[PDB]
Amino acid sequence: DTNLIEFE
Amino acid sequence: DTNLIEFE
Amino acid sequence: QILPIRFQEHLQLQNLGINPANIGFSTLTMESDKFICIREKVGEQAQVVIIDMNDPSNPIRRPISADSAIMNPASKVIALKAGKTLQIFNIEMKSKMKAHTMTDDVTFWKWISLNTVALVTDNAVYHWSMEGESQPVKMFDRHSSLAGCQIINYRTDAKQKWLLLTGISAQQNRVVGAMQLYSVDRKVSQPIEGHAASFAQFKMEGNAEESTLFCFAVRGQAGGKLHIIEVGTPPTGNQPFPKKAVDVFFPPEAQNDFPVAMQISEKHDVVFLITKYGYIHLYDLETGTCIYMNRISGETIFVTAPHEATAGIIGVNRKGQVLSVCVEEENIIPYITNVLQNPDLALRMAVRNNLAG
Amino acid sequence: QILPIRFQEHLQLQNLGINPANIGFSTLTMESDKFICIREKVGEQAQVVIIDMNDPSNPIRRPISADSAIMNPASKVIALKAGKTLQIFNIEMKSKMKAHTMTDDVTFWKWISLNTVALVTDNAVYHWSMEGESQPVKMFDRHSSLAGCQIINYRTDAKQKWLLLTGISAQQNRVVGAMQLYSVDRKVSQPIEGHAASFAQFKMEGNAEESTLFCFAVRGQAGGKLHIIEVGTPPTGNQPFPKKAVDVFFPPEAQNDFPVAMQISEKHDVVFLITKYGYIHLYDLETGTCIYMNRISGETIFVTAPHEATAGIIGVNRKGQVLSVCVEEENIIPYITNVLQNPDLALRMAVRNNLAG
Repeated sequence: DTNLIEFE
Repeated sequence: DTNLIEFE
Repeated sequence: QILPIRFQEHLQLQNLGINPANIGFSTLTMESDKFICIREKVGEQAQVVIIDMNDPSNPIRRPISADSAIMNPASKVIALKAGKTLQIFNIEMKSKMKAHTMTDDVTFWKWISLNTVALVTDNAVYHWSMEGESQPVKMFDRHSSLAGCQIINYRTDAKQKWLLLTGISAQQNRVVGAMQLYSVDRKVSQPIEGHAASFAQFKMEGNAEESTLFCFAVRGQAGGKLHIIEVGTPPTGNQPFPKKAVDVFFPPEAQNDFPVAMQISEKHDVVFLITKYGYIHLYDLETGTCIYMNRISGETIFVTAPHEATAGIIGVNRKGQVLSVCVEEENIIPYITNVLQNPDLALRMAVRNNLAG
Repeated sequence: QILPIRFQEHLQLQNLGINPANIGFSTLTMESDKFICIREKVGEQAQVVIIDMNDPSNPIRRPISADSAIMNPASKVIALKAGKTLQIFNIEMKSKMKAHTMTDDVTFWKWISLNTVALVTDNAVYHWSMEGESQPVKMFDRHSSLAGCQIINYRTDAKQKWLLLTGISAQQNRVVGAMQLYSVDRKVSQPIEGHAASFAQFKMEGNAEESTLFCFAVRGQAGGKLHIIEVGTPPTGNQPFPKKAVDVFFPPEAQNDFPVAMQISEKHDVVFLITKYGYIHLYDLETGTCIYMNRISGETIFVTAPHEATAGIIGVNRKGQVLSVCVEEENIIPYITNVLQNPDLALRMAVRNNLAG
């Protein structure tokens, strides 16, 4: 669902 | 002169 | 004093602060010579360090939770996966382009084109395009001859009509290479003993259509050999490319050393073969003649990619040094002529790739 | 699940009648796995109990008056000392082979070869051969950095061209380790913070000559670490051995625990590191990669020696329990592969030391 890399 | 161990 | 080749050090990943423990096959990736991506565990926080080869000094670090990260060969687009979960982001736009939850874990995966990602599961190989709404497409089921092997590579010919899946394993106290060559057209796959290989387009004189070559090197029980064969049916009207085979040399010190990478320069029609422990060999694509051979790294190499700029090959070793070897165009002909005393091959390459020596 | 290593208890000195009070660093010696000498003071009479490891149930007691007894690694030859008086006997033929009267007291001494005894004095280190008609030879003057320490160990590389004296002391409330690394060829000595170490020969792939490695573990200010460096100029024609560093773990409960011993199996190219309070660590000699780690002894361990048979390490601990740990050759690979999820390492070890996993 979710994100595997937090972006700036 | 004298030995540090005694054998039999 | 001369050399065929032309060596060069580009970087020392350690001078950038990369922990030497992350300079390896499973944490350092180089899907091209435009980026190097290292996964580090700084604290209890996992993160990815992207190194823009055009600006080494400014590595950018981003928190990730993916068990693997592979960068697109041409754009700041990254493939990140965690188990069966696969995502793809455009770092600059900071957005999730496309997403897919496989039904099996992916043990290996690597970009094979500017827009397609290859996924290898324990029992099958898939292709996944980024072009529009697509999803992964099963290309073929894995041959039992690689069952158990450690997948280390997957390559394709220019027209993605031939697919090579390479694995290795510890058998008989030596690393044996198990390859699976699948024919997209004929829906059939052939087992081969090999360590490294690569495809290449080559236009044989007297042929209107290029030929699709498949070159692979192997250190089998009969020692090391390198083969160069045409794969598939010659284009209608083309002559068939006569299969070549030569011995690849291993010195006595190199006891368990084997082929680990291969890149082919269509620019000079030369094959670059690097062994697991830093040896580099140069062969003529056409004839399979060995033109040069000598050591370029003392630390083992575990990843390479074509070095586009010079048309050579560029890899990284355990020390974190970024190496690159290519043809020394100004002096590859004289070398062959005078040092190798092979006028014919020299005369052929001069004319053939349009060189001067 | 399975285990990398193989643990096994060989004896319980107390079952033999040995007083617990004599099971310690200054009364119990194990110069090798063939014997264990314990000096006891039964009555007003001081004597030595010589335990033949191939016959444990038959210890032989003899009256002595030496402040220290250290058995030869291979034969029933014993080195006894009293102050500056040093005598060597061949127990079986009941004679005094050699004798020397030092000009200083010997604070620590141990056999460093089948025929050489190392003597440590408050200000210098000597080597004394048994080979023929000889006397002590000064190898080097102690470094000021160990002035005051308690000497706990002296080691040598294969060719005796690199010496390592080690001492510990209480400083800043933590056991600090002080080592002196002397180079017999360049008549120079380097100070180093360390607790335990060992030398080892290693044949780097692509090298025609072995390499002399120095490996030490230390719990410093920056916590635990383990280093593996090549000492001295690499043999003409060889490749330097990349120095490796890796931190050695220490659980919170293990507040003031530290490295106490280290043996290296040239058979597996593995480093056994035992801490003062029973923790054993396995590291790859080549990469420094920590294979396994756990606790094999609740009681502290004060002495160890290479366990010849298994190519492991054998030591005694305060309880009088003779313990040994080696590489479980049948599973090490499988453990590394499956449990450690480290295919590369596993693949390397398997081929490198001709193992099967």
